Amino acid sequence: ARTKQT
Amino acid sequence: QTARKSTGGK
Amino acid sequence: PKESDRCGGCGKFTHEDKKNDFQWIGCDSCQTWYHFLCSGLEQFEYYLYEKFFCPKCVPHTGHSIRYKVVAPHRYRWYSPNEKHLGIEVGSKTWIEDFITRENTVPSPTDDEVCIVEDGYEFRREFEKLGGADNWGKVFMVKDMDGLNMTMPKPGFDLEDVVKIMGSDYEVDTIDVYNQSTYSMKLDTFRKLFRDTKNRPLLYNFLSLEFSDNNEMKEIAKPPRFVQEISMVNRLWPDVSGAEYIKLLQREEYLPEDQRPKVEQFCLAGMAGSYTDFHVDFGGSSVYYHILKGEKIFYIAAPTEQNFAAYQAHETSPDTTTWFGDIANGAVKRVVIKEGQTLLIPAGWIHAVLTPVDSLVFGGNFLHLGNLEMQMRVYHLENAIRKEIRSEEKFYFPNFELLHWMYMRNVLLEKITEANQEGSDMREQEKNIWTASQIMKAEMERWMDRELRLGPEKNAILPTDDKNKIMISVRKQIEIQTKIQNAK
Ligand SMILES: O=C(O)CNC(=O)C(=O)O
Ligand SMILES: [Fe+2]
Ligand SMILES: [Zn+2]
Ligand SMILES: [Zn+2]
Repeated sequence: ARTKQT
Repeated sequence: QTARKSTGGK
Repeated sequence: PKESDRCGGCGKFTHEDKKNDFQWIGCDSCQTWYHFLCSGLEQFEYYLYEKFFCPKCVPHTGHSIRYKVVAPHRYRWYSPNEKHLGIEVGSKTWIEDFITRENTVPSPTDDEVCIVEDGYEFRREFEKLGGADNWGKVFMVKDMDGLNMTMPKPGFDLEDVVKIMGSDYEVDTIDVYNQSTYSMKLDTFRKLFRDTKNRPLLYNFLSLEFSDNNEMKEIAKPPRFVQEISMVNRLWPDVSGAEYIKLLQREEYLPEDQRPKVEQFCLAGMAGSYTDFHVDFGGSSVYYHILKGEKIFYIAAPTEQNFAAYQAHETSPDTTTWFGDIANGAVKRVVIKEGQTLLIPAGWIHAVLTPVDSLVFGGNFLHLGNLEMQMRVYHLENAIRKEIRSEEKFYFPNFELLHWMYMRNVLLEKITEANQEGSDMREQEKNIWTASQIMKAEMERWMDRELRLGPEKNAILPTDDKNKIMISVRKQIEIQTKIQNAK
């Protein structure tokens, strides 16, 4: 999966 | 790795 | 700001915050972003899917597609770049093979483990050895009768648990093959547990603690002898009425949210599960009753030789060597079957294999009879924690605070009272005395450390309160010695 963190 | 008994205290 | 960056949702840009952190996942079909806590997934799924595939698409895109198993001998079983690396303890490949040579590990000696038929014999043999104060060997009790240990009547199983706890109750669960911990709804685990034929991954939780559930907390309890020596239980007595009032009137009350919750665990594991070598946090002792299934423990005595081997094993990045293979024959094998109970004192290093689907009730506790060994394990943990970076939840909750309170609320009073009469504690309280000294000496080290480099995070005991307790402790201790020097 493709994720991100902010 | 991280496979071990777990709480959070508290 | 930018609509394409909006969950989700939620329909919002910044999530309110189990803990979403600041994390998003993107739909490989509709391309819209979701806060992890808004994706509908549970933490245990975050890494599983190569394609996702949100709720706004599944009826017309199909279910998320999980990575294919490419390296079954690696925790990252989905990474082709690891195909060529070594077999990791205990990946799927590792456990599979371990199950076949497993029974070659030698049985324990009589001085390591003592097997008894029932609770009455345990009691007898326990007392022969000096009881809890001199508790060094592990006991296996085949029949629980006489242990005074409240447990469910068989017929009780996972189903009853989820009904009592709640289908949405989240429990930290071990992804066995990935050797990691993630949250998972109790109802999700039950679905997976129910499917005995289709288990791409194995799961095993050790950490469902139910001491704050009014129904469960009455159904499974520690043996009476555990309740009578538990330091946590001594400090947070579950009392009522006037006893509780007296509790508040002395400054002896402690907040529930400060109470280490570790004495009432429910554990459920799939057949084929493996938990690797470790010492239970804080050097706590353990009770461990098999409601259903079977467990095989691999255990090693808490000797310095063993502690040195374990500390090295835990701080090395090596992932391919079974601790038993380097422990110079210290690892022994003990099987525990349905209905049987294991009682483990402080410091024992152990791994466990789950040959059959299982349901266990257990618990951790600290006690005065194992104070030195508990501190010893604490030094071990701290030494290890300097090298490697772990999470606080895998260590004993409020360890130090518990001792500040035990010294203040329990030992101090006992020493003070003895001092105010006679009174040489060595007569009817040698145990209380020697523990005070041991605990004091440990706390003198903590104090000096806090002064050398300041307190930790916010709360809970101000440095000044600590210094005041220590001053009062030194005083009563010095007085009692004078009484012992005189007599
Ligand atoms: O149940 C096993 O997989 C692991 N449990 C423990 O090591 C414990 O209860 O002290
Ligand atoms: Fe354990
Ligand atoms: Zn959201
Ligand atoms: Zn979608």
